[PDB]
Amino acid sequence: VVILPEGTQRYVGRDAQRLNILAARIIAETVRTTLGPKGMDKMLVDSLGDIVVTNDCATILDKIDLQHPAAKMMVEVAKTQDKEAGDGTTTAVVIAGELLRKAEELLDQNIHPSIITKGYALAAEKAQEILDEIAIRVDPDDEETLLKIAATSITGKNAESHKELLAKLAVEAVKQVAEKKDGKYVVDLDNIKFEKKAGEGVEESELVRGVVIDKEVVHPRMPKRVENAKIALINEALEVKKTETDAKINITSPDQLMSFLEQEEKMLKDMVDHIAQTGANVVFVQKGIDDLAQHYLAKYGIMAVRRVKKSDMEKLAKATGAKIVTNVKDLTPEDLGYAEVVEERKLAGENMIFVEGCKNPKAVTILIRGGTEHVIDEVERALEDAVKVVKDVMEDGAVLPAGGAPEIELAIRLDEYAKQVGGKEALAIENFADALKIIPKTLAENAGLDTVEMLVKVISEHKNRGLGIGIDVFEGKPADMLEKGIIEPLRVKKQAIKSASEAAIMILRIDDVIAAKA
Amino acid sequence: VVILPEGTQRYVGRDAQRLNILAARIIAETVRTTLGPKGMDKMLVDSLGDIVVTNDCATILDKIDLQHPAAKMMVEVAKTQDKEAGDGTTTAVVIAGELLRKAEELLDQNIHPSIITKGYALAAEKAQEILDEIAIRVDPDDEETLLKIAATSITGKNAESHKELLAKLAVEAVKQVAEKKDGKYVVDLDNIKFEKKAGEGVEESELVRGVVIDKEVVHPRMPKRVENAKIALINEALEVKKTETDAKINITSPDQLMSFLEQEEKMLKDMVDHIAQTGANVVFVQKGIDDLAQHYLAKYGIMAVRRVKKSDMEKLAKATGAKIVTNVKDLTPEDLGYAEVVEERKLAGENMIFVEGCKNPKAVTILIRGGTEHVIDEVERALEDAVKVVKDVMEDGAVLPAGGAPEIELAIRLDEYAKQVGGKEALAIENFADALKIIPKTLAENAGLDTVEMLVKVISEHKNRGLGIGIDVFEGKPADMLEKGIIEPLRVKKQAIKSASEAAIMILRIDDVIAAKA
Amino acid sequence: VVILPEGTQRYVGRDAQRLNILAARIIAETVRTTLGPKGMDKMLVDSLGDIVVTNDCATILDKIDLQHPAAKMMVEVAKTQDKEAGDGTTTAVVIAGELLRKAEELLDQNIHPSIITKGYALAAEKAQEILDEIAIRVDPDDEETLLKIAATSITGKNAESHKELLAKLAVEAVKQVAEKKDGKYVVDLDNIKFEKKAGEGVEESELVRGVVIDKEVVHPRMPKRVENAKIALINEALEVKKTETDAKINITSPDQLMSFLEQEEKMLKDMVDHIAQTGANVVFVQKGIDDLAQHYLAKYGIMAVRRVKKSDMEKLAKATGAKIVTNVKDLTPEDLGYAEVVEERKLAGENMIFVEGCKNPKAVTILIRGGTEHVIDEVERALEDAVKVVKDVMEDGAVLPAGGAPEIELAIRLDEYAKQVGGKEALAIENFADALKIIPKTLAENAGLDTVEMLVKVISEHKNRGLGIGIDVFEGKPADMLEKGIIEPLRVKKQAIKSASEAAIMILRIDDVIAAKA
Ligand SMILES: Nc1ncnc2c1ncn2[C@@H]1O[C@H](COP(=O)(O)OP(=O)(O)NP(=O)(O)O)[C@@H](O)[C@H]1O
Ligand SMILES: Nc1ncnc2c1ncn2[C@@H]1O[C@H](COP(=O)(O)OP(=O)(O)NP(=O)(O)O)[C@@H](O)[C@H]1O
Ligand SMILES: Nc1ncnc2c1ncn2[C@@H]1O[C@H](COP(=O)(O)OP(=O)(O)NP(=O)(O)O)[C@@H](O)[C@H]1O
Ligand SMILES: [Mg+2]
Ligand SMILES: [Mg+2]
Ligand SMILES: [Mg+2]
Repeated sequence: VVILPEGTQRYVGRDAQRLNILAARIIAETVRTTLGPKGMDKMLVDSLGDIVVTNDCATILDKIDLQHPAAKMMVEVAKTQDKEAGDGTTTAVVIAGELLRKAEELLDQNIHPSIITKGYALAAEKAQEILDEIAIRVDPDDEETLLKIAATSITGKNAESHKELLAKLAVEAVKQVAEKKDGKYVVDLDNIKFEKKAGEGVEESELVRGVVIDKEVVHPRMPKRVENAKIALINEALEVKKTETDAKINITSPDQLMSFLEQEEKMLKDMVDHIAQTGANVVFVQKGIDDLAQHYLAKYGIMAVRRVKKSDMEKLAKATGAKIVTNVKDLTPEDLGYAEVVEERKLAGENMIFVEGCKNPKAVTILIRGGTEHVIDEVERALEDAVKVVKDVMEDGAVLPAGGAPEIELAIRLDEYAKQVGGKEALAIENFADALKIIPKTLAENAGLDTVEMLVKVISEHKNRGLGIGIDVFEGKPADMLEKGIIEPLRVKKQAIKSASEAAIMILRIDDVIAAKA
Repeated sequence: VVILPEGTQRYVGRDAQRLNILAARIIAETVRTTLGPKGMDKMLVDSLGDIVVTNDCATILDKIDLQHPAAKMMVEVAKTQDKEAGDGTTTAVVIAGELLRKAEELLDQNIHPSIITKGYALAAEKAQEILDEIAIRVDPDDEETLLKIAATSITGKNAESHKELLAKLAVEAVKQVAEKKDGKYVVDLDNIKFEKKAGEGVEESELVRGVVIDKEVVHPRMPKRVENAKIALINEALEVKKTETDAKINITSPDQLMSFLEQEEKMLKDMVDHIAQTGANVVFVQKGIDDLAQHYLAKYGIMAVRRVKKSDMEKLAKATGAKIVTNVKDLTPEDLGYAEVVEERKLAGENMIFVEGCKNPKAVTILIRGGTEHVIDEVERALEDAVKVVKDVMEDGAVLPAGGAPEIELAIRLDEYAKQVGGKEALAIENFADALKIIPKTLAENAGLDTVEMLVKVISEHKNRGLGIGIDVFEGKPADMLEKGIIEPLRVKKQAIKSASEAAIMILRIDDVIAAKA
Repeated sequence: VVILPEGTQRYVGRDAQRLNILAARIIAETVRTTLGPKGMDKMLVDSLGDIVVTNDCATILDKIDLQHPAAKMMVEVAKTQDKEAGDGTTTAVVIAGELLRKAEELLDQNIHPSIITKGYALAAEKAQEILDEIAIRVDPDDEETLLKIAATSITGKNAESHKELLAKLAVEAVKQVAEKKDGKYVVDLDNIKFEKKAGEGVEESELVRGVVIDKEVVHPRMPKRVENAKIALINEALEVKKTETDAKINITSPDQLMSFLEQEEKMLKDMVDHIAQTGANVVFVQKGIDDLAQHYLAKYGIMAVRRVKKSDMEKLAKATGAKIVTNVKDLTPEDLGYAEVVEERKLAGENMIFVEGCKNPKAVTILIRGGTEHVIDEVERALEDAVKVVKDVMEDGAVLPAGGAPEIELAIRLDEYAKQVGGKEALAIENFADALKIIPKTLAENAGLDTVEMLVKVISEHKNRGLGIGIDVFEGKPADMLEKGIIEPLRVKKQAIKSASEAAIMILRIDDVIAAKA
């Protein structure tokens, strides 16, 4: 009896489970090869022919056009991990897939999914308690640890050769814009701008304690450089203003043609004279600037830029100290900001404006250079992560060893926790624990090392030497990650397990898939 | 389990590396035949049937409709190299492709791409140190070296027959518009205009110390030639102005029909009278010029040109010393510029205006002639490179011998550097050094010389006589490029190695290619 | 000008070389994964849905539907290798592919193909002289070495589990049918029959010193088992004979209807009576046997089999000592053969005839058993190889160590030979030598070992300890293959290099490929 439209696909019971799990596993296997120091990159070409080259799991899954529903669900794991902690997007997806693979073994044994799910929930919740406890507490602004955090992040990506420079830029940027409420830091990454310009190489990238704007000085006669600049920030256009209410001039005599023309000329001139009277010698206008206004600005020796993006206006205010004024007439000297140097320079033959040497900038700019556009897009992505993990640590004065040390610590301990729980739930908890080993395993795998042996050695050494013991993919053997300065934010592991877990549990609870005809 | 949409193609591991490297190598092989004094040209015809004949690598790769993603990535190397240094766009692409070719040998040897990549990064960085060290520091404005620089880039092109003249024009143009701030020059290429008219031959090309504009004198009665011109630059249109605010005339008596008409006439006449009264005998207006105004301008014996391009207005300001005035009302004698001669002349039966004999022009024009439009376009491309390299040396102040000399030096030193690094990384540094040899090799190949023997002889002589030893494709033997005066800017090699190596490394880290169905 | 038909595709020079070499390398790369103890198998499915699962390179290349000509040429290397020596089909293909790869490096260096080809031919001729010299002369029938040769051949294939048994069977079979003319053995493999029957396991396979035939006793009343059998072999049908010349009985009286009828009965009965009178109790007839004849054979207590295959008749003759007679009338007791037992037995419910316990059989049978038809076929393939290499050693009393030891010995000596030759030819010889290393290389690769390291260690150990040092893919380290008993026939290496060198040189000579539209 026709219930569903023709074309509808339906999978139930083990079929639905097998399909969903295999799809999540394949997605995970697909990105696991990007994991770690020896992890490699992917080239993604969309339907329009646009090209993306990354190592970033979140970027990869967001780009490829996935069909299977379960595979789509995995994308959400990478996305949420990316928004919360920056790093660990590959880790969260890979663990989620392994979690599902280990669970099907129990499903094949006929253990009820509610049992597997209960076990996984207990293990995930226990894992958070363990992470909070083993986490190494540190000074939120300790520069050395911060640098280590950032450097660890910038490894296994094609800009690692400059990890020292890049890490240094990321840490300075975050600490500079970090807001200390009382004893805890808060960081708004919207205050750190990334400006990219192909040319030169990655080595030439730098941190500008101010703002770099992709704009030109509006008029040729205006100064191209201003030493101790007094910056004015106007968001209203420097043009003849018109009332909000409809209005029209009704002319009844010839002399009015000139009187109204002259009145508009005076209004334009007054605005500029007013700006000049504050002492400002540099002005950023968010809207346009009438030619007449430009001429007067130039006549006054004032450097002006029009059509400045709102977000840039805000960064300019935070960097220079100037206050954005809506109406030119409200502009006062107390509204002016400061910059050691404001100058129009060319990068790759393209004029740009630098606002540098600001006092205590609340907004900052990292100028990225590189031999090619693709290379520069990938450096920005590497910096986006570096900056997030540094932020993680400044807001959570906690870190963990890297190199799979944490997941090993969790596997050992969770396996012990399973024993105190007992029964079928214990089975699930042991599998959850075993699942966490894909990290060390894949780290070794991507490095071409014998995975079975590396595991035996690392777990054994870890049991003997403690928390910091992880895998050194370069030397191909266990090592103390803490001593090696190979660390990551506590938040990366915490969010990774939360997203991986709740998603695995959700997929494991599905025993019916009903898909309409596309 | 259908994960990716049908029609999606994917290549992984060795297959990915193999396909990406082959595509890049083929692009390099395609352009390497244009390299050097004996390099040949390409004829590119697009979908619409437009024809481009050139020796320029950037242009060639820009025009070709490339399909493969890796090939597309090779276009960026050429583009960045072009924006930053002008010359060496072919060199950068050829090195990139060879770098990849040498790397695949290590990949086939099973050496991890992470190691090859690190080795390549070490070599690239070391290469920059070496280049900075062997670079020959020169006088930023030394005419003789600047001339050798220009003449060197011009060789191997369609206009080489006239390299002497063309090198002279390029050098003179840059020197003239060059700005000294503090022992260091800065050059804005936008101040050098290229105007081209088919007719005569390339030999008739010249440098105009002012501006050449493709415009006519607006009114038949105006002077076609003005001696010691007093030039006025106005951007507002010479016409009845209207308020920004909506306005309309409400006529209530017949006398107003004439009074309002006479007021608009008076307004036009006043604008012209005001211009005349400043003493200006030549006026360039960015916008339009009303017929009545043209008439009064003609009555005053004032030559006028309308709808002048903004960039041209700016070049006129810089060359004549005139100040662009927005409103006629603000024009004054102090805004007027000077030109020994302003005249309308016909080139190949087409009217143009020459503003020549300017005092100390800050903007200049190279008038290009040629027996064909295609010839002239290519001569322009040759001049663009020449002006850029001349700029490189004035801004920087370092040159290098040419003829493959810098790359031989590099190969020789990187080989030793390899030895001090040792290990699998040294193997990669060695291959990187070997790759740099495609330059001398292709310089010889394009010349029809025996590549294997030329390389042996050049490398040997270079080890004996030093840095200046490179290949002489005319004499067909090693030679001191420095003695011959065959030099190139330091910036060319530095950028070429940076873009070539970062692109190669990036391509090398790809082990997964996923392309959607177009 | 249209010279070639539309649809025709052509590649010249570098392009032809690149395409041909790439196609041959890919093919080699496809089969190298089957090489050695850790090599795996392929499942081949044709268009008809027929399945072939094997490890045998010759079979793989034969069953796959190759398109590229260069790839098809590689098939011949495997086929010729297989026909002449049995084992080493993968080795030959893999070397040819590697040779072409190393050659392209020289082509890219602009070394003329005739020179590369010259060096390769010299290296290959030298290799044969080296193999003849280092070859270990052994006793043609030394069961000990023969057993090692067979066992070494069988490993690396499913059914290696039973290598001890299978090697034993292969050796006993060859030793038995071998004909010694004078210290020199000659073996005709057609004297060793392979009979396959699914059921039981590979372990139940056995050697029958006689013949097994897929046939039944023609008459139910005949004996199903005969102790000391006196075997008669007749190829003429036991039916009423007709003249070659057309003939027809012209009946003119009623009594002739019975007389001619009774005459044919008598002719038939006489044939049988004659067979019985010789003493024969077992009879194999190549053609048919009329029911009346069957009836009388049964009455006589004689077991008979009709429609016996010609090839089986020859095997029964050589095995039992019987002589095949054309006409029954020519049969004499001296023509009868002997078998300790001749019996019809059911295998997997199917009737078969066993002729076992023959005196000194010159034809023998290896009965293959296994739990699946596919297992059975792959076992037969393993036995075909095992039997061929045993044959190689008995005809050529010479062996070599395995584990890549031979190619390592050649690579070392050929590298020195190169220095003696010098010039560009030395470049090709050195490359030929280096190419031989893929054997040791992929042997290790398929084992998951670190290629670069294994090579360094084996070449080093080989230089210190000598000829027998190869790679022990099990212990994962260099070892003396001679001490380990891991050896191969001299003929394998000899033919491998001959076929691989001549093919490589042929492909390398191609600089123009012209293919018509199908
Ligand atoms: N020097 C190192 N040695 C060993 N392991 C390291 C090192 N640096 C980082 N790691 C580990 O490598 C993993 C990070 O790899 P990575 O490829 O960046 O993926 P991810 O962080 O999981 N996701 P994402 O960065 O968001 O794409 C973590 O498990 C780290 O602890
Ligand atoms: N007289 C000369 N003798 C020998 N080599 C020369 C000479 N003049 C130039 N070269 C070399 O030729 C190369 C420049 O060739 P060219 O065809 O202009 O390509 P490119 O500079 O690499 N790229 P592009 O200029 O951007 O099109 C450089 O490697 C020079 O060192
Ligand atoms: N125990 C062993 N240890 C190491 N190498 C071995 C061992 N046994 C055999 N070999 C080597 O493995 C190779 C044979 O592998 P195999 O997969 O049978 O391919 P092949 O003989 O080249 N061709 P085919 O005709 O398909 O069998 C030879 O180079 C042997 O010397
Ligand atoms: Mg990361
Ligand atoms: Mg050039
Ligand atoms: Mg074999």
